[PDB]
Amino acid sequence: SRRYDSRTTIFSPEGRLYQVEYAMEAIGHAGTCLGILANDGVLLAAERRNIHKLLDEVFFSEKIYKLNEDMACSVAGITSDANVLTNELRLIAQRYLLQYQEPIPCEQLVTALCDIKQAYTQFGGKRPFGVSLLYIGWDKHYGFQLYQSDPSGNYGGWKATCIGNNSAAAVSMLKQDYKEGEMTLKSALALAIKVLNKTMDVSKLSAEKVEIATLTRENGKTVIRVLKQKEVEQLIKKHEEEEAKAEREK
Amino acid sequence: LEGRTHIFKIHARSMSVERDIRFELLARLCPNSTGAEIRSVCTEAGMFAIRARRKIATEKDFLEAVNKVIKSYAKFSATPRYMTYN
Amino acid sequence: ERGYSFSLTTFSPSGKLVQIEYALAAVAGGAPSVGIKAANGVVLATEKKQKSILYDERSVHKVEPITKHIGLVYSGMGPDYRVLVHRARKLAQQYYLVYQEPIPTAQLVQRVASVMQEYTQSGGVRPFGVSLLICGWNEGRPYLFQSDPSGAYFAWKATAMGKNYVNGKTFLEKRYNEDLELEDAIHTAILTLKESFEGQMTEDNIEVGICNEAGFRRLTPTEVKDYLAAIA
Amino acid sequence: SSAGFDRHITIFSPEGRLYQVEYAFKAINQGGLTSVAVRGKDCAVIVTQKKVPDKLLDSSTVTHLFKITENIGCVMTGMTADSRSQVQRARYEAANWKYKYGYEIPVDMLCKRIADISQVYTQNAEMRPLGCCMILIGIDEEQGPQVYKCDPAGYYCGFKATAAGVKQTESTSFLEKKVKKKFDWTFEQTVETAITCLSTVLSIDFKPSEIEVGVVTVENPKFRILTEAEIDAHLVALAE
Amino acid sequence: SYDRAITVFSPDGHLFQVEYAQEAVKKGSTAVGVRGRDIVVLGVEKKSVAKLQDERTVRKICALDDNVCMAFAGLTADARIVINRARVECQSHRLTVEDPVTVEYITRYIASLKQRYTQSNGRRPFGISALIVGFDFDGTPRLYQTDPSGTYHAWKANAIGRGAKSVREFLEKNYTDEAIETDDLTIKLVIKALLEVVQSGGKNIELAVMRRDQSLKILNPEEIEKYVAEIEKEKEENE
Amino acid sequence: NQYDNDVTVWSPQGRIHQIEYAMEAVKQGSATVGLKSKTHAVLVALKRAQSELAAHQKKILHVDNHIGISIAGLTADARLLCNFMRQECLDSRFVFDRPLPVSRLVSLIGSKTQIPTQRYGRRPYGVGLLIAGYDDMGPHIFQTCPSANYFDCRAMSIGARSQSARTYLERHMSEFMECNLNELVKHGLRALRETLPAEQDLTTKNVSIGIVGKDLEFTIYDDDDVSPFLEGLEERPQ
Amino acid sequence: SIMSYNGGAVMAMKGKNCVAIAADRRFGIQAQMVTTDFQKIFPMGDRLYIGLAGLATDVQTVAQRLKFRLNLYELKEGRQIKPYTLMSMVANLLYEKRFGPYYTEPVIAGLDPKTFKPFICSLDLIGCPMVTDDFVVSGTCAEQMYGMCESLWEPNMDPDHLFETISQAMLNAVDRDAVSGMGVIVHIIEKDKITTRTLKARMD
Amino acid sequence: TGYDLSASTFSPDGRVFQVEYAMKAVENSSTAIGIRCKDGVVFGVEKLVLSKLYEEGSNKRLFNVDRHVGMAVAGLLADARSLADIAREEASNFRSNFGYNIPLKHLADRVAMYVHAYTLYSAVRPFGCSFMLGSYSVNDGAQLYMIDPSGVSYGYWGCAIGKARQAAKTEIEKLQMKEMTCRDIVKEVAKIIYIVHDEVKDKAFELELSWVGELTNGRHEIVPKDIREEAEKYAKESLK
Amino acid sequence: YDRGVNTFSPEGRLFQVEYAIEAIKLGSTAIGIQTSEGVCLAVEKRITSPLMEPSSIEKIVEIDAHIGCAMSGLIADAKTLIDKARVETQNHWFTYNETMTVESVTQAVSNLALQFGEEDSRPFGVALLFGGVDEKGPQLFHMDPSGTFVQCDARAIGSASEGAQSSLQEVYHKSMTLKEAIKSSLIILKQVMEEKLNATNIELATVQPGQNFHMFTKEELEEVIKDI
Amino acid sequence: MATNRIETLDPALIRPGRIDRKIEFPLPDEKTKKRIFQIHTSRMTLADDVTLD
Repeated sequence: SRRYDSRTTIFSPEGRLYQVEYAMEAIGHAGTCLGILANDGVLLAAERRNIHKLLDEVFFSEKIYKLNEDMACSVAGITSDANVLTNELRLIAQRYLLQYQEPIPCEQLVTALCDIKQAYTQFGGKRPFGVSLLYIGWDKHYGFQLYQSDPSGNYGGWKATCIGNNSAAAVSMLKQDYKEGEMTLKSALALAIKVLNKTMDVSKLSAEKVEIATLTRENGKTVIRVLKQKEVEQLIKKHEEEEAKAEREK
Repeated sequence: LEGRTHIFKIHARSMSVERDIRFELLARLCPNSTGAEIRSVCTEAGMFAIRARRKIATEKDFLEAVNKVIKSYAKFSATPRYMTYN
Repeated sequence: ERGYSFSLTTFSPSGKLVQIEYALAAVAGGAPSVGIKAANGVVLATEKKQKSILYDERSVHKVEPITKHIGLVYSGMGPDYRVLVHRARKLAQQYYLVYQEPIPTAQLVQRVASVMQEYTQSGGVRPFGVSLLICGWNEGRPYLFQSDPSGAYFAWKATAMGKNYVNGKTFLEKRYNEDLELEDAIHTAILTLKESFEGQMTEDNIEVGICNEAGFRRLTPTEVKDYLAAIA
Repeated sequence: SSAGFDRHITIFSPEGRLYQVEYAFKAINQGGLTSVAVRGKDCAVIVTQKKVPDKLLDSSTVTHLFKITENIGCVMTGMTADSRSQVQRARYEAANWKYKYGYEIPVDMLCKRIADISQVYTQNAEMRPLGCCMILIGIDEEQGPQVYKCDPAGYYCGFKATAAGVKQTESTSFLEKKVKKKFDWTFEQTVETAITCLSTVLSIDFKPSEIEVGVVTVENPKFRILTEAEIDAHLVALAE
Repeated sequence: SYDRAITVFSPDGHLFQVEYAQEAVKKGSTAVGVRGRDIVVLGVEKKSVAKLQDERTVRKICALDDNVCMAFAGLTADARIVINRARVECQSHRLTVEDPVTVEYITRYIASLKQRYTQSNGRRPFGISALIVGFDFDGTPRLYQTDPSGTYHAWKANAIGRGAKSVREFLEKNYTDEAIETDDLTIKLVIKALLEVVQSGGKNIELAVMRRDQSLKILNPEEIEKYVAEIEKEKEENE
Repeated sequence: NQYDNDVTVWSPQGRIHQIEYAMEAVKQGSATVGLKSKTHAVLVALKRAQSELAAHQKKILHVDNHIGISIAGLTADARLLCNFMRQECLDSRFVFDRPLPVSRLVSLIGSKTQIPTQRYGRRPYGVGLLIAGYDDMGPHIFQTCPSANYFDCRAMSIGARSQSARTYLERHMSEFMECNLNELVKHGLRALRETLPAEQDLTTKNVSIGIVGKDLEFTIYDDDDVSPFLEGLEERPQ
Repeated sequence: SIMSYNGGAVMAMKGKNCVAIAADRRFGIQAQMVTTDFQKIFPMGDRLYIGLAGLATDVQTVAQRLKFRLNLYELKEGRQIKPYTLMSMVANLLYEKRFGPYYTEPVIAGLDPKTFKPFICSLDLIGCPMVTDDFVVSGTCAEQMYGMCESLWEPNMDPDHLFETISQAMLNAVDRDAVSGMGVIVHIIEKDKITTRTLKARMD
Repeated sequence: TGYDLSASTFSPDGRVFQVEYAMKAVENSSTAIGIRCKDGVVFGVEKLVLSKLYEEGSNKRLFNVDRHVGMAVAGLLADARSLADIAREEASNFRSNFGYNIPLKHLADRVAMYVHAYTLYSAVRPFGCSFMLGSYSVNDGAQLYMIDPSGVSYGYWGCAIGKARQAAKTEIEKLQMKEMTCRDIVKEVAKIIYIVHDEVKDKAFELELSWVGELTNGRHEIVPKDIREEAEKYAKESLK
Repeated sequence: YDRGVNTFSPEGRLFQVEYAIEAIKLGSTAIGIQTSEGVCLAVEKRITSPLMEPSSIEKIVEIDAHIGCAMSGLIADAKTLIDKARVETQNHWFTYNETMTVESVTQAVSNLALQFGEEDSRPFGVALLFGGVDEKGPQLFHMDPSGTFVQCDARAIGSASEGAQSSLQEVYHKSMTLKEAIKSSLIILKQVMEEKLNATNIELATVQPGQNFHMFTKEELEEVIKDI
Repeated sequence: MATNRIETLDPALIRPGRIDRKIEFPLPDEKTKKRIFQIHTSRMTLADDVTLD
C-alpha cells in the first residue's frame, strides 16, 4: 500500500521542490491576465479560452469573481479548483466581516488563502492547487492594490501584473511603457489594449475574445465596473487609429 | 576504523608529505567511505599543495581534501543506495 | 479507511492531469448524446442501444429529473452516473429546505461541479468518467449546462457529447440558429442523433426528454414513436 | 496500452479502460457453472445445476438459490465467498427497507442499492471489487413478474430472458433464437424452455438431481424451491 | 490522516530531508547580521526586485515583539508560517509571565517546532534558516540562527544564503573589535560585508537596526547610499 | 525478493518471511535453558556484556509472586510485553482476587502478539520468552515465538547455539522428574556449560537462576547467591 | 419577562403600492434608560428592510448572522434576494436554535424586486412565519399597536396617509407603554425612493 | 510479475494469488480429518513427536468453542487460535442476545464472513487456516462444516485437512453414515490415521480424538483416550 | 528501493535502528567515568567558527538537581528526550516525595526510545550518557537508540570511541579518585580531538555525594588544564 | 564527460577512482556578463548608442 504512493511532497534531489514547479508549468498554459493600477481606479484584463460560437454568455460574469463588495479576482489555471478557492475565500472574507463588522483588508485575505495553499503543499501527499490568481481591491489604509498568488503560497504586491506564459513579454512591455502614476482612465485602458493587442497573437483583437473590468472609488458605493462590449469596440477603434497615427513616423 | 588508517598508510607511503602529522584523525572523519574516496583524498590534498608551491603536505591540506571530497560531493557519494544492494 | 488519503492524481512533467485526460477519453468512448436550447424549452436526447433483442427498455432510464423542472442526461458510464445523480438529488433538497424555493440550475451546476472537483482532489480515488448535460426552465429563460470530469462547466446553445461529438458539433454549427420551437429542436436533435447511430432507430433506441416553462416533462415511447414519421 | 499502475488498482488507462473490473468479469468464469432465468406471463423461473463430485459432500448445503425475502429469490454465480457476502448485504438492506418504509421492497430498488454498493467497491481504488454476479427475481403489483441482474461493475439492469455464467454467449444466442419468435408463455412453456435451453447448451440430458429450480408465480407470490419429484415430472414432461 | 514516515534514516547515517533541505536555504537570498555592543544591525541582500513595482510586501525582515527582530533565508512561505506561529507564541508568553519575551525562549520554540515537525508523520521539513536578533533585559545584545535540523545556535556574525562561505571568510579577516566601537561603523561594517557580497547597487540592500531601547527602524535608501559613498571614499583613502 | 518486504505478503511458497526473519532475530540472543521437575521449575540464562568495563545485560526479570520469564532478542519489545505481562497479572489479581493460571496468560500473550503480525505496517515482536509458573496444578515451562505459537514443554532452550542444550536435555529428561532443587539447577547450568566453547564458562559473572517453589516465591539470583550453586561440578572432558 | 428586559416595539404596515416600517429608539436596562439612538431596523439590500425586537443581544447577533448569510447568498447568486427567500432564511436560522432559542421577533418589510408588490411578515422566537396584508407587530406593547392598526388602517393608502396613520399609531401605542419610548424612527419606502423621518415623540 | 503482491489485486486470468498461496500454506500441515455418524461427530488429529519438543498436552488443535461446538484446526496455529477466540465471542453474543444455543449454520456463516472480510483489502493478509466444526442437537441432528482460507463454508459427511488429503478420504468414503454409531467410528478413524502418514519423514506421532454427539448428552469434550485405548490394540493389528 | 520502515532484516536485526547506530558515529565524542567519590564526565564541543559563540553550545544538560546527562550527534532529538525525562522525574518526586533513581529514569526513557510508527515516526538518533548519585552510590548509565540500556563503569561514545574505550581500559581500575579521573579523561580528549585543547573546547560535569550538585563554571577548567 | 542533469545517473560511474573532479556550471553574475557581451561584440561595428546594461 506504499508502492502505489506518489510522494508529491518530498523534495527532489536536484535541490528544489518537484511537484511545485510542475504546478507552475501547469499555470503557464491556458491563461493570460494583467491589470494596471496607476491612480483613481484599477482594472483587470482577460482572454477568452472558450471563445467558441456556441456558448451563452448568460452568466453576467466570466473569469472575474466579485468576491466581496470591494475585491475581485482573475483566474488562470484549472478552473474548478479556483471555484473551490473562491468559495473558501469569499467565506473567509465574510466571516471576517461577521467577526468585526468592518470590511476585510486585502493582505490578510491574501495571506489566509496563501496559508490554505501552503497547507496543502506541506503535508500529506495531496495534490497542490494548480491556480494562480490576481487581486484587485480597496482598503482604508492604502487605496487601490494588486496582488499575485502563486501555488507555493508565496505572494507579492505589484503595480502591473502577470500570470500566463504569454505575458512574460507583456511584463517586458509593461516595463518599456512604464508610467509614474498616470491612470487617467483612458491612458491605462489604451495601454492595456495595446498590451493585449501585441502579446496575444490573435490578429486585431476581436472584442468578444477579451474582457476588461474596472474598480473605481465612490464615497458610498465602491462600484466594480464589469464593463460591456461597445466601449471595448470603440476602444479598439481608438487604439487602431492611434497605431495608424504612430506609424506615420516611418 | 583501522582499515582506513591502513589504507592511508597504503596511499601515503610513497608520496611527499610532512610525516610529523597523524593519520588517525584523518580516518576518524571518514565513517562510510571507500578506498577510492581515500585515494581521492590523498590526491586532492596533493592538488591543494599544487595551489601553492610546496614540496610537503600539511594537515590543513588533508582537511581541505576531506571537506572537498566527502562533505561536498557526498550528494553523489555512490553508496546510499548500494549498501542496501538495490 | 486505512490512513492513506493520498491523491493518486499527479501533474505531468509538462503540467497535465493525466487521469483527467484519460477520463475525458473514457467519456469520449461512451454513448452519444445531444441537447439543444431553443427559445421556449430545452430538449435532451440520448442514444440507448440494447446489446441483444432480449433486453428491456422499461428498466433503465437515461433522461432523469432532478427536481420537477430540471432534467439531466449524460455521456459516459451509468455506474458513476447514478451515484452523482443521487448526490444531486440529496443536494437539491437541502437548498429547498433552506430557502423553501426550487433551486436554480446555475446553483445546481455550481454545487455539483464543486463536488466533482473536490472529489478529484481527494485521495486514493479515481475521477468520474461522466459528462453531464443539465437543463431547466428557471425564471423564464431556460438554460443548458454541460459539465466534465475535470470539474469544469460551460453554458451552451446546442452541443453534443460522446462518439462523433466533433461530427455532431459540426452539424450543430450549421443546423442550429437562435430561434426555434420545441418541435424543431426535436427535429434537429433526432437529425444529429441520426448522424451517428445505426440505421434502425425506433421508439426504444432513442429516449428523449423536454422542458417547458410549465415544468419538466419526460416524453414517452408513444410520442417518440409518433415523432419518427418522416424521420429526422 | 498500459501506464504505470493501471494493471493493479482501479485507475484509468491510456485507452481509457480500467482493467480490474474487466478481470472481474471472468472472475465469474472460475466457478464453472451456468445460470438461466426466464420471465413469462405470470410466472418467473430460475434454473441452475449443481456440481457435487463427492459422495461425502452433502446436497442440502450446495444450494445456490437464496431466498432473500418472502417475495424475492435469487441465484448466485462466481466465487462463493463474494456471493454469500453479497447475499447478506441484500438481506440486511431489504430488512432496512422494511423497517424504514413499512411496505415490502420492490425488486428494482434492491438492485439499485446493491449496484451502488458495488460502485463503492469499484469507485475507491483501495478495496477489491467482489467478483460475483447476481440474478434477482420478484413479483410486483401492477407489473407482474420481474427479472434483474446485478454485475460487479455496478450496473444494474433487468430483462426478459437473462443468463450469465460460463457458457452464455451461446445461451443468449439460443434465447434470441427462442424468445424473439412470438412464443406464448405458460407455466410449462417457461419451465420447459428453461430446462431445455441449458440441456441443449450443455447437451447432457440428465437426472432430476442436478438442477435446482426456483419459481415464483402470481398465484403464490412466495419464493419457492422445487422438489426432486416435480422436477422429475417436468423432466419427463419434456420427453416426447 | 497520512500515516506515513516521510524522513527515513540513510544507510550511512543521515536524514535525507534535513541535510537536503539545507540546499533550499543554500539557494536563497543572502542576509548578514552583526551585533554591536549597543546598536544591533542586520539586513538582507539580493532582493532582486523588478525595480519598478511595490516593495512593502516583499519585506524579508519583520518582528514578533517590540523587542525581537527577524531575518531568514530559503523559501519565503515556510518563513511566513513559522513567523505566524512565533507571533502567537510570544504573545501567549506575554499572556502568562509579565516580562517582555526573551529571545532565547523564542529561538528554542522555533527550533523545537522545527524538530518535532521533522520527526512527525509525513510533514515535509522546513527549508528555511532564520535569524533572531533581540536584546532582552539589562540591554544585552544577542543573536541566534536556526537550521532545518532545529539547532538554535548563538553566533557573533552571520553567514547564510548564497555564497555564505565567502561572506564568513570576509568576516573572518574582518573580526576587529574596533568595528563594533562606533555604531555608525558597525552599520558601515554590515554595508562593507554585503558589499563584499553581491552587486550591492544600493537597491537590494535592505537593512534595519534597533538601538535596544526602541523598535526596529527600516532605513530609507538614501542614507544607505551615503553609507556606500563614504565606504567608497574610505576605499579610495586606502590607496 | 519482492515478496520479502512486508508482513502482509504471502510467499509463492507460503512462508511469510517476516516471521522467519523474526525467528532469526530470536536466534541471535544469549543462550538460556528452562526445565522443570514435578515440584520445581527452574530457568537458567546466560548474561553477556558489550565490553569489559560495562556490566552484564540482565535477562531474568520478575513478573509476579509465582511467574517469572526469561527473554532473548530485543529489549524494547521485551519490556513492552513485560509491562503488558505485569498489567494483565495485576488486573485479575485486582478483579478476581486470585492468582492467574499461566496458560490463560500465555493465551493472552499470543492474542496480543497476533495483531502486529497480520495487519500492514507493524512488526512482529522479536521476543524470546521462556515462562515458568505455578497454577494450582504445578509447574509449567512455556516458550513463545514471534509467530505466537506458544508451546508447553518439559525442557526447552532458545538463543545462540542452543541445540546442544537440547541434546543434553534429551539424555537426562528421564532423570529430571524426580530430583530436588540442587541437582536440577546444576543440570540446567550443565546445559549452559555445553552451550559454550570449552575454555570460558561461568565464573560468577554471567549466569542467573530463577526458581519458583510450592512454598517459594519467584526469586532471581546473580553470581553471589549463585556461588553456592556453582560448586558441586566437575570439569569438561578431553 | 425576558422579553420585557429591554422593551422594544416594531411595527410594519402595508400601504397601496408602498410599505412603511417603524420602531422605537429607546435602549436601557428594565427601568434605566441608556441611549436614544439604538438601531433596530436594518437595511438588507435595496428597498427591503428588517426589524428586530426583544433582547438586544439576540437583535445584534441575529442581525449580523443574517447579514453574513445574506451577503453569501447575494454573492453566490448575482441577483438580489426575493422576500419569501429572506423569510425562509430567517426561519431556518432561528430554527437551528430550536432548544437554544434567541429572544427576538423579526419583522420583514420590503418591496418586490421585480414588481412594486409590497410584502410584510413576522416570525416567532422559534421560526413561525406569518404573512398578512395589513400589519404585523412585535414587542412588549403588542395590544396597543393591535388596537391602533385595527382602528386606523385602510386598504388602499397613498404614502402621505400611510405616514400619518403609522405615525399616530406608533405615537399613541408607545405613549401608553412604559418601558418603550424615547423617540420614533419611521422608514417609508416606495418603488422610486426611500424616506426616513423621525417624529416629535414624548421624551419622558 | 507485480500481480502476486496485494490481496486486493486481480490477475490477468481472474483469480487472487494471495488466496491460492494461503490455501497451499495449510497444505503442509498435518492431516486432520473428521466424520459424523447418525448421532454424533468424531474428530481426530495426527500430532507428531520429533524427539522431545513438548509435553503430552501442549497446543492441542482440538479446541472447544461453545458447549456443543469445537474446532479441529490445521494450518498456521496462532491464526487458528485468534479465529477460535472470535468464534467463542460470537457464540457469546448469540447466547447473550437470543438466549439459546447457536445453530452451527449461523456460526459458520459469521466466521466465513470474517475470513472473507480479511481477504478484501490490502491492509490485512488472508488467513492461513482451514478448520472443522462439529455439533449435535436434539432438534437439529449432527452437522459438520469446514471453512477454507477463502471463506467457502459448506457441509460434509467426511472431510480431511492436511498433507495427506485425498489418501485420507479414500477410505472415508468407504465408511457409511446411517448404520454407524460413533463408538465404532472412534476406532475406525483411529485405525485409519494410524494407517495413513507412514513413519518415513517423522518418526513418532501422537493421536488426539475429539468427540461430540448424543452419547455425551449434547456436550463436547475430548475422549478419555487412555480409557478403552481403542486405537492401538487394533492399530498394531492393522499393519498386515 | 523503498521498503517499509518497520522491516527486519534477512539476517535478523531491523534496518532503521541499525542505521541509527550508524548515525551515532558522526557525532562528537564524550567520556564519563564512574568513581566511588562521584561521577565525573567530559565532552567535546567541536567549535567550528570564531563567529560561533562558544558558551552557547550545550552538551551537558541538567535533568535533576542530582542526575546529569550528556548528548551526542543530533542535538534536537536529544532535547525532546531531555525535556520529557525531566518531566517524568518531576512526576516521580511529586507523587512519591522522593528521588527517581537513575535506572528508573532511563527505563522511562527507553520505554519510548522505540515507539516509532505510522499510527498511534522515525527512530531517534542520539546516544546518551546518564550519571548522578542515587542511594546505590554513584551511577553511570548508557543507552542507545535501540533502547538496549546497560550500566557502564566508564563508557566512551561516538566518533572516537574505539581508541577511547581501549586507552580507557588501559588507565582505569576500580579504586580511582576524582581528579585523577578528570585529568585521565581530558588526556584522552586531547588525544582524540582535532583542535588545540584550551579554555573553550571542552566542559566537565561532576556530581558527588559530598559536592552535592553537579556544578562546573568556567575557569576552574583553566586550573585543571594548566595542571597537564 | 558533460551532462545537463546529474541526478538520473547511475552513481557507479560517479564514484572516484573513475571520476575525481565534479564541477558545477552556474548562471554566472551581472559582472562577467559584461565580458560575455563585450567579447561577443568585440568583432563588430557596434554603434555606440547602445548600452549593454
